[PDB]
Amino acid sequence: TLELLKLIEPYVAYGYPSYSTIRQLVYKRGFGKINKQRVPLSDNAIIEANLGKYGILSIDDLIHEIITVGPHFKQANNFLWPFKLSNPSGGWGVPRKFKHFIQGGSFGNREEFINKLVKSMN
Amino acid sequence: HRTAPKSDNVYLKLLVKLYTFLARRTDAPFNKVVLKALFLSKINRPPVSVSRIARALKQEGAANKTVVVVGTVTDDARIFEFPKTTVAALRFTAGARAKIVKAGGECITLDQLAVRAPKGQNTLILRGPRNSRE
Amino acid sequence: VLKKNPLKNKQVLLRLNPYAKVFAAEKLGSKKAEKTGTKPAAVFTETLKHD
Amino acid sequence: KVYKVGDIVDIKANMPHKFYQGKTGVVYNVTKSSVGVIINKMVGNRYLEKRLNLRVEHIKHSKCRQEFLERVKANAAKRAEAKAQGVAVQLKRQPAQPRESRIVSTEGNVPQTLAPVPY
Amino acid sequence: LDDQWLVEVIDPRTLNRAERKRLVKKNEKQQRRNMKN
RNA sequence: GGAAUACUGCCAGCUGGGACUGAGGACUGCGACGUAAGUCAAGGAUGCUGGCAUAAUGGUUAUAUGCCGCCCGUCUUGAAACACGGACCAAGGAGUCUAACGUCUAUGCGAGUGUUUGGGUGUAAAACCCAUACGCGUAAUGAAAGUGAACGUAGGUUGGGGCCUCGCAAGAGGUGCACAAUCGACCGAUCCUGAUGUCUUCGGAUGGAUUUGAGUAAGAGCAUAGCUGUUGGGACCCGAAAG
RNA sequence: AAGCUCGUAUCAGUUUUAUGAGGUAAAGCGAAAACUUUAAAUAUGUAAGAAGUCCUUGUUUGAACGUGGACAUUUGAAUGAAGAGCUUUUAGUGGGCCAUUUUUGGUAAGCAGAACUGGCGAUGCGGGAUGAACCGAACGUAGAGUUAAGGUGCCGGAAUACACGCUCAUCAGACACCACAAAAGGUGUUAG
RNA sequence: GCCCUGAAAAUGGAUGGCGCUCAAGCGUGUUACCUAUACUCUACCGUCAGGGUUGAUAUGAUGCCCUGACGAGUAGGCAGG
Repeated sequence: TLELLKLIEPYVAYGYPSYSTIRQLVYKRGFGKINKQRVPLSDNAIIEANLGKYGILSIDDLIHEIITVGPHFKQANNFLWPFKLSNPSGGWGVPRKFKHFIQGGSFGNREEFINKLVKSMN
Repeated sequence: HRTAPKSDNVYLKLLVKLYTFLARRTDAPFNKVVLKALFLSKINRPPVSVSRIARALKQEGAANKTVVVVGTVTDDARIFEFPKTTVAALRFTAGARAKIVKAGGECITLDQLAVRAPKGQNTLILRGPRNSRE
Repeated sequence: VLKKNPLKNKQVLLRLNPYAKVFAAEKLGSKKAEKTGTKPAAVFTETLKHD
Repeated sequence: KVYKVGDIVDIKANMPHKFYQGKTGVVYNVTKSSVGVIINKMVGNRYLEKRLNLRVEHIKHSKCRQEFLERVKANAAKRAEAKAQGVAVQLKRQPAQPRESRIVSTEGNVPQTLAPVPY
Repeated sequence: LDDQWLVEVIDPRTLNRAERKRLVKKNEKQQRRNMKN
């Protein structure tokens, strides 16, 4: 995966998400994939009747599997539908956006400030 | 993979209605296949002689299996003995029908068949030859 | 018919995660931590302060 | 060392004639005068067969399936042993996982501060 | 052609050589004619 | 020596202001608070009050103001323009019919099929009835003379939809339509093998090695109609230098 | 388009792992760059299990041409997905510019040949005062919100904002560049 | 590093205009703000896909219900009017 990220560095802004942002992202934009139908979580039995095979039978079990990368993480991570975030609600914080985060831009690895950016994009 | 019969046969639409309901509420693959066949054009619905019906009843334990021809059941003056097993089909050319009955059979149609076997138990689905004309 | 956001809507927030009630009941978002008294090492102080 | 029709080969050299020079294709005719090879050449988005004769002075035998051989042995023998004495298998290859914590102790490795002076 | 390593088109190099042999033989036939006449 | 503040982060921390929206339309679910009756911010807005009831709101329209908007169609696709047509209005105005093949679909009957050249009859160019022929199809292959498709349960093999058997299923066995891959069988042509015998050149035996055929190996066609394709007729419409 | 044969444990403009080659050269140590072991990506190449895996004998110990027999799913790397396959079929299509990258040859200077990748055409929208190719950009009808590229004296929505330096031009500059006149002059100024 | 010479004609003239000089110029930093058919959420239309339903006592089965994603378009193609 690190090779994939190196390859698409110019077009993404990745980082290391923390517990709090994982939790809010999943309670707010958390939508599950069920028969290819982007069903919102909004429940427990929803998650349960698809991810019961892996013992994930709440939403905290799901957040747990995602954050403490687990044995069934591929299953959880493909159950979740790609979060569709809003534009950042404080601006991106730079005049021009397509430079590496290191050169005062926004793309590329951002090891720990991804939490701030994402909470704002939420 | 067309999803409606292009014919405006009142009776074909009644049969398609019956078999949509049966295929929707039985879960026995016989219904799925017989329905999918009820949508087939005339060059994909080829005729099954009574000879192939005889040659199929020749098989092992296929003595009392009724045979099911979604197309039509023509005749073959090139045989001289027919078994006495029930045959269900759409259309029965009068020669073949008289032959089946003279030997003693029964040319039930597809809805008498629906009653006699909803899941399709104990039945042979025969499809005629197709790659003749090219 | 309508997706109601947790992290507000306490009713939804407690429908999911039946634990949020004890969270708030013990005030676990503001829990202290005992006073550890491990003064550090001279070598570490050196290699920090010194050039 | 002699050839047979259909073994995945390599190529090499001992100039600017026709530079494939590195491709691994299948031989199709073990002839004395030459060896013919098929190449999968992409024309737009079209993998085509390119037939080309070569002289055997610049051709070596690829061995790219020897790894699969060795690992078939490894995995079959391992799962057989695991059926013999039952523990977890994990009989699949993994990508490099990230390292975990550790204490880097300075008792003799006191740190040394350097800048582009060079010194 | 009897030198390089691959040609990208029964080896065609030998065919090159035999074609040249037919050519020079045609030369020789049209020379034997000229020296007979 | 002991502090506070800053910075960074966390709260399923408290609290206030503003904007837009209110889709759905008996009940059912997940919850929560309460002992329980019940209640609730929990599968989408209700409660209270006011003004007017008609040009007040909304629609149409002329104009004003703010911002936007290069003239249409065609042919070159690049000065992507140039160039060519356009004064204005009404009516007319350009892929049609037919023959022959072919495709896909629908309908009738089905080893058949096709009544309409013609006869009979008639409420009269209609409808209704009909004999005998004839076409196509049910037999191929040969340059031609000609010969002309079962050793077997029309064949084993490998898949194969459906069904049967077992058990709850999974899975297992059984049979396997269509079709395909492969090896065999049969008919015709080709090369040999050459008889029983012969008016002595006619007759053509067994087997094999080849090849090959839209070949057989329990038939699928015939007719009508609709949509389309190609060719030919003036052939989408107007326009040429002529004999 | 239809037919039929799967809903593929199959595929993918992708990564990894393996082994390839071009090894440029940082190795370095050789006998005194002196080798030759070798290395990162530089950029391609084939391969990673169900018919696989084997166990048992007929064959010119080898290689297998024949069997028969075991290991269905920890059944063999990461990631994504259901649109994958094959027979019959049928309409339009054939012209051509710009840029980037790899590369061969060039001279007044342009440039010419390749190969690959975008874009343009069939394509609107925001910005660059205007515009074939420049910068953003997933076009149903509307509401609210937040931003990209570009901006915030006035035209013109948005700081005559804050902070550190520099410059005065007898037609500055706001340039677009990582181009041309461009090599120099100057008792202009600033820092080295 | 800014600055000045570092050549260029001919209707009147263009940093887009006005104008600007501790800038409204040049280099740079931190903020705040403005705005696209882009991104998020909601409502409506349509198409595609996945589920459900031919049972009275009431309908339109070519229907009715629930759920999700998507929507430029020439030559051509298909469908409903």
